[PDB]
Amino acid sequence: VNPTVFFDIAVDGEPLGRVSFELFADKVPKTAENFRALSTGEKGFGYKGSCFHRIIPGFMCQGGDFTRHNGTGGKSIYGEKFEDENFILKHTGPGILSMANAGPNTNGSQFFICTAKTEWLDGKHVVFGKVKEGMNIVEAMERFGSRNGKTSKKITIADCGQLE
Amino acid sequence: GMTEYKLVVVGAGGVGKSALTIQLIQNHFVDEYDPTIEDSYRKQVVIDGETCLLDILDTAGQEEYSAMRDQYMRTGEGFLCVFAINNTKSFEDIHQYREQIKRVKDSDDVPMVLVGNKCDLAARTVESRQAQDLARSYGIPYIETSAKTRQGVEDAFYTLVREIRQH
Ligand SMILES: CCn1c(-c2cc(N3CCN(C4CC4)CC3)cnc2[C@H](C)OC)c2c3cc(ccc31)-c1csc(n1)C[C@H](NC(=O)[C@H]1[C@@H]3COC[C@@H]31)C(=O)N1CCC[C@H](N1)C(=O)OCC(C)(C)C2
Ligand SMILES: Nc1nc2c(ncn2[C@@H]2O[C@H](COP(=O)(O)OP(=O)(O)NP(=O)(O)O)[C@@H](O)[C@H]2O)c(=O)[nH]1
Ligand SMILES: [Mg+2]
Repeated sequence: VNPTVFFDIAVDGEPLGRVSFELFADKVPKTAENFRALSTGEKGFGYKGSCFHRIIPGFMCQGGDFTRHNGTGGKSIYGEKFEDENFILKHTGPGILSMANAGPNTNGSQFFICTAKTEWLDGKHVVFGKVKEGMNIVEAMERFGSRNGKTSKKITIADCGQLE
Repeated sequence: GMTEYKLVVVGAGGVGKSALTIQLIQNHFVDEYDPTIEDSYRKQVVIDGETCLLDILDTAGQEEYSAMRDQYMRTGEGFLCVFAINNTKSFEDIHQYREQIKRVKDSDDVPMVLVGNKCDLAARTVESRQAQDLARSYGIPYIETSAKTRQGVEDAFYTLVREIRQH
């Protein structure tokens, strides 16, 4: 049974809503487990309180830098970065959850949620989950993005964790 | 009103385009790696006795999106073509940038400066002579810079303005 995690999203501190994700532990267990543990915070660090620093309408919402809160940071539960587990899954459309990176084998904690098909990222970013409920929250987050990704309001993961 | 110059900083990923620009604008060396999507900056400066306004476009060094560069090459007036002196591939990538600029602007005579960045670093793999020869073959200036120490940073941007003024 693939795990499910949730983010409660806030905009300038006010509740927006909950997005939940299925994590494809059956295909990318190491990558799924990293995101799961970062969502519960059980290693003593993780996504709670961090922001979506880059939102580009028509493409994706990107977040996960909980160490520097500036888009350059984040870390995995395995060390600062870990290798690309596999590229079996593709960026097939809205709702795909995939790892951000700085080149080959540089997965940390940053991730992105597609709001469109982004096929040119296949084979370069590890897809490891998908939005289960609350895709319209991700669509609503796009309202605060821009062409270069700078956000017009502070979009935060006010709470996060794992669902039964 | 002061004249505005539309400068565009191009070159392979990681060569220090953003570090150079932020050093010029903000007097700060960015140590972290924040790969750029696209950013714009403004700064007024005095060059050869005349105040002017630099509009600087800091571009992405992402090879995947090479076709998306046409739009900003059309609007830019002058180009810093940046490589890093410890990255031979970034130096080899210069030809493709210059050719794209020439093609997009349909001109063999586009204001442009060749910039060899990271000159503070010891393990150089591109000798100054190689880059000087390349710049000579293009008919453009070559300036070595360090966004870390500020060496040549003002010189690179101001020289590009001079190239525009003399075009
Ligand atoms: C050329 C402009 N331009 C575009 C783009 C492109 C396109 N077309 C149109 C044509 N289409 C063809 C029909 C198919 C292709 C795309 C249109 N309009 C645009 C934008 C809006 O014009 C401003 C992009 C894009 C992306 C980058 C740089 C420039 C870009 C870029 C820089 S860094 C990176 N990409 C990877 C990044 N790395 C880090 O953040 C590292 C930080 C440090 O270490 C951890 C952390 C990362 O993992 N992701 C996670 C994945 C999505 C990705 N960011 C991102 O933001 O993509 C943005 C975008 C818009 C999807 C692509
Ligand atoms: N030692 C040294 N490091 C530099 C210099 N310029 C940039 N760097 C470092 O090199 C890395 C990449 O710099 P950055 O300015 O982001 O390069 P970029 O060309 O803008 N990258 P991108 O194309 O992805 O936007 C950073 O770690 C930065 O600190 C320099 O002159 N000297
Ligand atoms: Mg940059």
